[PDB]
Amino acid sequence: PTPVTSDVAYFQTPSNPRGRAACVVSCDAYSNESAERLLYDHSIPDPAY
Amino acid sequence: LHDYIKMKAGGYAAGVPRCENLPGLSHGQLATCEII
Amino acid sequence: RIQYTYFFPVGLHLPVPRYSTSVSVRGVESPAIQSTETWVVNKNNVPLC
Amino acid sequence: RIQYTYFFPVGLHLPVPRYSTSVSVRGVESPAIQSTETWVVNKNNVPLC
Amino acid sequence: ALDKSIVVNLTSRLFADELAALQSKIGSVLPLGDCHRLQNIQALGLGCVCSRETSPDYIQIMQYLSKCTLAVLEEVRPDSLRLTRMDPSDNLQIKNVYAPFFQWDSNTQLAVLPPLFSRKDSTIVLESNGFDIVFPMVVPQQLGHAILQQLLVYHIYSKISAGAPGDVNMAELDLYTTNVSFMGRTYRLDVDNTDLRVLDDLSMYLCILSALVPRGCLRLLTALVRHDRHPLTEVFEGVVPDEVTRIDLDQLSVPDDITRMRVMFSYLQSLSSIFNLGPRLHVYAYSAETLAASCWYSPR
Amino acid sequence: PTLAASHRVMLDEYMSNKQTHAPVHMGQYLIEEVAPMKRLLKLGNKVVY
Amino acid sequence: PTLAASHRVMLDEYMSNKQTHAPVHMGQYLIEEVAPMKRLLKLGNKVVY
Amino acid sequence: LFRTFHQYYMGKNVAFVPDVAQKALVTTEDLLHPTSHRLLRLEVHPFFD
Amino acid sequence: HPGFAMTVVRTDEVLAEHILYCSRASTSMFVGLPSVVRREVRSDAVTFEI
Repeated sequence: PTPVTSDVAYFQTPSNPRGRAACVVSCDAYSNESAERLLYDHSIPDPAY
Repeated sequence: LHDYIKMKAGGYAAGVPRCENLPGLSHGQLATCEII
Repeated sequence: RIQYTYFFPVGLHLPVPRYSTSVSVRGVESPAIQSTETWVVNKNNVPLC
Repeated sequence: RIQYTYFFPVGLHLPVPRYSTSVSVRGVESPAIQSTETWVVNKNNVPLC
Repeated sequence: ALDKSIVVNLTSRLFADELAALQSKIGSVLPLGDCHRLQNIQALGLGCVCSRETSPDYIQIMQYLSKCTLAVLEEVRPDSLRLTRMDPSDNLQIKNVYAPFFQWDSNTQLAVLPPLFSRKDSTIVLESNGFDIVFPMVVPQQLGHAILQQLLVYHIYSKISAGAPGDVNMAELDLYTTNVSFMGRTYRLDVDNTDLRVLDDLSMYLCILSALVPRGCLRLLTALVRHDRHPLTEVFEGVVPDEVTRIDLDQLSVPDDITRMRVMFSYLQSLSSIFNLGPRLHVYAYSAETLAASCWYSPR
Repeated sequence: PTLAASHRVMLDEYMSNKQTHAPVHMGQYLIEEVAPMKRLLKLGNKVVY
Repeated sequence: PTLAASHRVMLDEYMSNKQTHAPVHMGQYLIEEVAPMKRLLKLGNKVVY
Repeated sequence: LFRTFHQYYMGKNVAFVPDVAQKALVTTEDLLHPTSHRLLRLEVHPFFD
Repeated sequence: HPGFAMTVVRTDEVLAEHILYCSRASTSMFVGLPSVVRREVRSDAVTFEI
């Protein structure tokens, strides 16, 4: 269950049902605390957007 | 008042610059944009 | 064999300054209607609600 | 490694005799609107406000 | 064409647990009271001075440090060690294994200090011979003069608490003293809740100075009054405290101020002799991920 | 993502003309599929590859 | 300069038909990119060189 | 009801603001901006508050 | 809308692959003889310089 005003321009493009992107190859090796910062933070806008 | 605006708006590592507030990109090297 | 995962919305709403691009449709355009369904085309090229 | 610059506006206005060279847009017509954004297609082809 | 190689033979073979603790380092610094090539184990540590049965002290190490000859490990065979002699203005390679781990920097200056820290962190106890080997504490000089600095403060206020504990708050003590802020970096040492006693004799000295020393300047001020008396020393009435200038030499008799003014200068030299440094080696180049250094020895 | 349209209209406008297609109307929308496989859509006998 | 469109519309009219492009409306406009490199814009699967 | 009233409004400090009042003025996109965690941690699923 | 419109600049990188043409015999080459210097002699390692 998606908000009513999530705009459609996300949907034509290959992306995620998550609100964020989730590519982990971006992060370093073995940095678990740094790789969680991609998935769950809300100060950092997405590696997508 | 300066403690208000920075809240409402917003180092090195091994000889290569590296910002702490991004643990990863996806769309290549994140460019900059400017104001006139 | 190769799998995939496909991605899909339903039942959204767009912001206030609405717009058109179509030359030929005379149906929907009254702004009181609200869609609650979609349409997908199958393996057999058959539409499904 | 060649670099460039890319010149880019946002948030403009046009003079009194406004017009519309247009194939078809039913949407934004009135002079009451004032657009306050732009859109760029990404390197990876996603329009960002 | 000179040669140097210091082999230390042994009586008993090493255990399989001890040798792995001695492969933990392969290059370090040992004081070594020798010039021969064959040597028994009773000299390569600091147990000749700092051992279990007698209480440990801090002058007699620092006396023995500048007196002695430093040496570098090369190899630990099971039968015997193999040290390398340190020539004055030599050039060789050094790793660290020191506790706690003070991170280096290239182009710095090093002093050689005794371990006043935890005994498990300090030494490697041999049970093959029942004889300790103790390593010196290799710290850069600014850190070494600062790690001594607040611990020496820390030991003095301990004795106030045993006499009258209503004068020093330990939260005020464990915040300003066990913290080292150099190279923009923080460190934290061992508080030692076992009972310390290495740095007690400085606190035996420097506090016995602090009644003798400001008593001492009033006699020296009225000593050689001339018009040859040096013009810079007129200025230092402004530095001497107001209370110091109200002391007579009346009550302390003339046969007693002899016994002051010899004992006055005697501590003021022997404390200079240890604050002025020990034998040293400067390190010019260094890498962090290997921990290997590049040294040149500077005697004293 | 796959084909979708929040009314039967825009599926018919999808298979009508691929070039002068309109992706967004005032009420509804569309997503052209982006996939590593294509197909032959087969409403009636019009074929949009 | 590169692409800009003060409403969402004129990106669609840019990629629907390039020859009968609509460059200016009453309140909105577009800038066609002029650069020594030329890409393939790929909203959906419509391709503008 | 006098004594329910005087004892609340007599000498009041900076008046507090709850979460629900804070969400119900902020506009449709302004929530989805990374200036704010403390309106997004308490948004979990739209049935519960 | 605040009181002003505004212009934006950017940059970009392109990892291009370049073609370098050079005509025949437009540079004369003077090539000396290699010499040996030594530096940083430790007791465990010796480094040279060419």
